[PDB]
Amino acid sequence: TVKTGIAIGLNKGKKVTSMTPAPKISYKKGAASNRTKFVRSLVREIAGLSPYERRLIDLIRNSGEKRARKVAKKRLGSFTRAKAKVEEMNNIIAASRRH
Amino acid sequence: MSKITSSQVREHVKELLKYSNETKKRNFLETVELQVGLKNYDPQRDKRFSGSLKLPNCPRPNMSICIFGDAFDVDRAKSCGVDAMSVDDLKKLNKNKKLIKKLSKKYNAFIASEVLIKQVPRLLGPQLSKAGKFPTPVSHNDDLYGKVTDVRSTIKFQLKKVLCLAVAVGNVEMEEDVLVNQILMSVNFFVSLLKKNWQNVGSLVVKSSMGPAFRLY
Amino acid sequence: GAYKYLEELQRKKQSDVLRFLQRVRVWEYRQKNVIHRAARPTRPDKARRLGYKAKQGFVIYRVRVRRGNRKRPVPKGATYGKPTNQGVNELKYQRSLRATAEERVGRRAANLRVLNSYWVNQDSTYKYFEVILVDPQHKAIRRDARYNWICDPVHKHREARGLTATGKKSRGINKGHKFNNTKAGRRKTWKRQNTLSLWRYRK
Amino acid sequence: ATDVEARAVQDNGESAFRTLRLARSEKKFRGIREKRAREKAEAE
Repeated sequence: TVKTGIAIGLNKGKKVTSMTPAPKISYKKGAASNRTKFVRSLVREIAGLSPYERRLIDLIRNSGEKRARKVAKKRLGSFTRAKAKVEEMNNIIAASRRH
Repeated sequence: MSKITSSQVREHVKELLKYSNETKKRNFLETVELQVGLKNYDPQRDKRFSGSLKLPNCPRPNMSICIFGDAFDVDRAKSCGVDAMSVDDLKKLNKNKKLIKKLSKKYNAFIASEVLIKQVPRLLGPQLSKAGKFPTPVSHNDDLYGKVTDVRSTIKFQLKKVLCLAVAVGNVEMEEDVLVNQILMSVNFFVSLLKKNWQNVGSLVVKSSMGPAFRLY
Repeated sequence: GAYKYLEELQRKKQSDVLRFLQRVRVWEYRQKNVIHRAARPTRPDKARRLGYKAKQGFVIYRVRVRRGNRKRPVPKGATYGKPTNQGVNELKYQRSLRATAEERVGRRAANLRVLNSYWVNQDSTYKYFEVILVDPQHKAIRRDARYNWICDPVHKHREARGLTATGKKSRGINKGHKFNNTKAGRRKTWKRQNTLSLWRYRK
Repeated sequence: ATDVEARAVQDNGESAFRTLRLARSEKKFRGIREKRAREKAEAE
């Protein structure tokens, strides 16, 4: 940051000599991990795609990433996860039924 | 044989796979030194501005010899002889017109560019014709010959929307090689128009002449 | 460990393998009695993270509860008052099915203490739960510094006072602006905010 | 403590007032002027 030192405007506020604290591990609560990558990958190829996930990749190959999202968005909760879900599908498609 | 060494599914990082670097030194089977080359799938559009064109200067050469013919006028001809094979006047266009084309590429002056225009029908097809776009005309002609001989490399987007250039020889060392791909990607990645959509670097691949290819992230 | 694979597997309920399983298992329960003792967790990873342990004193119970809305009892739908109160049929029930499930097993095993419960299956008629319980008189539990808390009398019929994890949910017990109404407890917070407080020296 | 009872007066002349007015302002048109930078960078 660095604050202007006045009480309006862009970096509004008091100039204090700053510190920057040690990072909290909760804050790394989402993070991957080698153990989880492995098990999720394994489980995936064990248990294989689910109905909506099949309708999803054919929708891609046959209609584009935009019809895919629009539907994935209804199927899942939201637009954002729909994005993530299509991307994942893409990466199934590519990594597999290609190279 | 060559196929087994590569992994199609794996996407390696620049050092791990040769790309330009170590593993493909094994891949390139041929008796002669092969060039290693770089290939992109670029999301880019039909629009002219959205095309990707500029010239990167490889830190370490292509290590191929390129014979220039360069046509210039005045103190610029004199300047030419310093770092150039075959100094040419405005008169010389008639000789190249008749038949002689013993030169890899051509570089010209702004002054020259009127005279140049006659040359273009013969030149344009091989894409030898000088253009600001592939920096072949500049009045700082002396510096620029130095760059092309050092091994400044040319980049042209296709209509196909793949972008391509040769980065080095396979034989050159791994460390050397990595520097060149890096400059080239860095140069690509900047040239990229704002007007282009999501992920400018769609795919990245390098290959040798003969061999299979491995993809880079 | 195998528990981490179990965990991830169970998150693929629509996968070919889990619905084979889901389908066979769900017919099996619907045959058995509405409340029946379970021999062992059918989800030993789920049980174990909700506090289950494989020792004497820990009991698993399986239970079925009917799905759907709460029909408002009332003779012939007659409501006898204002029209805002005339509904009988879109009326929903403030507790969850899991809570009914806990409560009915809890009364079936008055001597046990409900510890927790997890969902295991449904069809269109029932939701099925496995309920994890503890014997607070088994010495294995009465010793044990990690569990003996359950042995105390404030923990009688936790399931019945909305103090199991489901109870705390529906009671709306969370920190936040989203929980103002129901949080220090609803009825209690109303009472506070509707008490007239007069000092000796009137303020 | 944050300062001292008395101390030299230094006036470089810049209104304080007007410093605020202008500071208020830069923040106001900040996004707008960034949209003119986007729309003018685009210029073919």
